Amino acid sequence: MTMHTVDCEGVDVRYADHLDGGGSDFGRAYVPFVASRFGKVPRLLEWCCGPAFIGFSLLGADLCERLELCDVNEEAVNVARATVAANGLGDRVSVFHSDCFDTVPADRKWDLIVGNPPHMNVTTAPAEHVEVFRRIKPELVYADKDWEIHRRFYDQVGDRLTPGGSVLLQECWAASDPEVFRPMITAAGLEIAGTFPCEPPHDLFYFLWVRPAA
Ligand SMILES: Nc1ncnc2c1ncn2[C@@H]1O[C@H](CSCC[C@H](N)C(=O)O)[C@@H](O)[C@H]1O
Repeated sequence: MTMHTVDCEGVDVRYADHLDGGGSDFGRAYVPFVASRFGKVPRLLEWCCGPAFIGFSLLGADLCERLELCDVNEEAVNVARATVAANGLGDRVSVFHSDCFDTVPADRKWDLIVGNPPHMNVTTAPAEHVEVFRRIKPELVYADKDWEIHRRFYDQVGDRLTPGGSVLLQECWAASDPEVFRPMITAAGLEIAGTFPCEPPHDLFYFLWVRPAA
């Protein structure tokens, strides 16, 4: 109910706790990594954006010319727009309410697609895991039962990438590893170009660099 702000690379990002997925903490890993391995990209998209701590920080550090944001939760889309307006970022940001890419403008393609998705397949996750989040966080924040959100995403993302565009997801060692996603990446016509464990103090997390296969 109450709106807070947290500075994400100069952007005052508006959020509510129950929409917070950790992007203002371990999502901070994104700026140094993207700045070393990609430099500034013209068109960046943050999937599963929520309040877009990650996106706004990439924008705020001048790692993208345009930043676009999309999430399935309409409350997330609206809090994200609020942040656009309160930071005067209207000319450089677009927010889309969509389940993965189902209702994202059909023309839209990106050079880099980042994202802090629901991290855990609650079907197979350890009991101790699921219970820690069932009592703390809305199910939309953490739960990808049978990895189905991931599967729709990877199946759709091929046609959403500009020539030479890549995907760079931030995942959780506790709930997955690269091999878990390899079959759905290969099926979709993509490949794992790299796995980069995040450095301390976010080494619970790793980046997955995916891109269309040869
Ligand atoms: N099918 C789907 N399509 C788009 N977004 C989805 C989705 N399923 C879940 N999400 C969103 O994905 C986010 C994962 S939690 C991550 C929140 C935010 N990016 C942060 O770093 O804090 C949630 O906001 C959830 O609403």
